[PDB]
Amino acid sequence: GLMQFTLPVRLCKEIELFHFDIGPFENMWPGIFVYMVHRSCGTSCFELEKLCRFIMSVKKNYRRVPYHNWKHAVTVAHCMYAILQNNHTLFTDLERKGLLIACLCHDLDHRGFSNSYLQKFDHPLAALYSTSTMEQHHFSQTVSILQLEGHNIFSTLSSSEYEQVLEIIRKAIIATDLALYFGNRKQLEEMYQTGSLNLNNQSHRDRVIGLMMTACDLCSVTKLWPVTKLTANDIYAEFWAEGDEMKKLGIQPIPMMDRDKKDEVPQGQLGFYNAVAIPCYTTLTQILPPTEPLLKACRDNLSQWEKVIRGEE
Ligand SMILES: CN(C)C(=O)c1ccncc1NC(=O)c1nc(C2CC2)ccc1Nc1cncnc1
Ligand SMILES: [Cl-]
Ligand SMILES: [Mg+2]
Ligand SMILES: [Zn+2]
Repeated sequence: GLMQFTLPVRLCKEIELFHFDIGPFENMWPGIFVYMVHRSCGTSCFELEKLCRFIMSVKKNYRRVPYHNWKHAVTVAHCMYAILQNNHTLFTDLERKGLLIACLCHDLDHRGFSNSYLQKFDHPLAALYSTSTMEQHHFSQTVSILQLEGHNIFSTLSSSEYEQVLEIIRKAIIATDLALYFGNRKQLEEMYQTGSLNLNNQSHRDRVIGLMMTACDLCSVTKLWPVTKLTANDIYAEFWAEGDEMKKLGIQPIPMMDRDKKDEVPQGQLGFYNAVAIPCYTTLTQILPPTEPLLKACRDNLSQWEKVIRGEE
């Protein structure tokens, strides 16, 4: 009950910032996440004995892949924690509890392959779920872990607060299907420029929470350049692996994934930053002004990639 988590000074300070890196020590990530829940939500809203057991069962079910791993989960959780603590009044007791859990579980059991590769390989999960394949798998794995004995961190919610919270987590996890992000932002832009955006419209929150999730999931691009550049390797190791696996099915992969077309990365980083990231954080700032630091940092990194092209690094 009275068992606060504290962090080393530098961590206690830097964690509150959007561009925080959770560091190379696996064994502190669970404390960091508990710390975030206790500050973001209250010291009460999860039984520690149950949270810690959930966290470790969650960690246990992330695989040792270069990018879509346990560190990515906690990175994305952290970025969501930065948004919640800078938009304190806007979000319900439950929205805070479910979103942080949503972020931690958003990529459960990821194998390091796109929805595309599941379809062209004809993986069972592509048969069981026609769209948002991995994302429906991830939400599925979340419910499995919640139904293990001694793992129901939501135990004390009512029947209806429970279905309210499992439904926040489900749409939140689905929204990390970047194929849905594009429509979701277009509609949110159209509703902010026309002035129809209304955070009391449930279907409107849904979309906003949807985009926060895109923003949190993409937040490796909102870090300091040395973090961003070193993450870019990890995401490209999965990309080139999947390219290798496309070639094995006798399909030439998009160039993003062809490890012969390594020369073309910086241009593809530009393309990504212009098509996805700058828009996401632009629209997210419009809707949630205090999240501007994410846009600012995103822009800085786009600039850093323009210098790579221009042979200045
Ligand atoms: C949709 N579209 C155009 C592209 O997907 C894209 C295209 C050309 N090149 C790269 C692309 N995507 C990425 O680079 C990227 N993608 C994801 C999510 C799986 C989609 C997350 C992060 C990314 N970058 C990054 C860099 N550094 C740190 N973290 C992440
Ligand atoms: Cl606070
Ligand atoms: Mg994912
Ligand atoms: Zn992710």
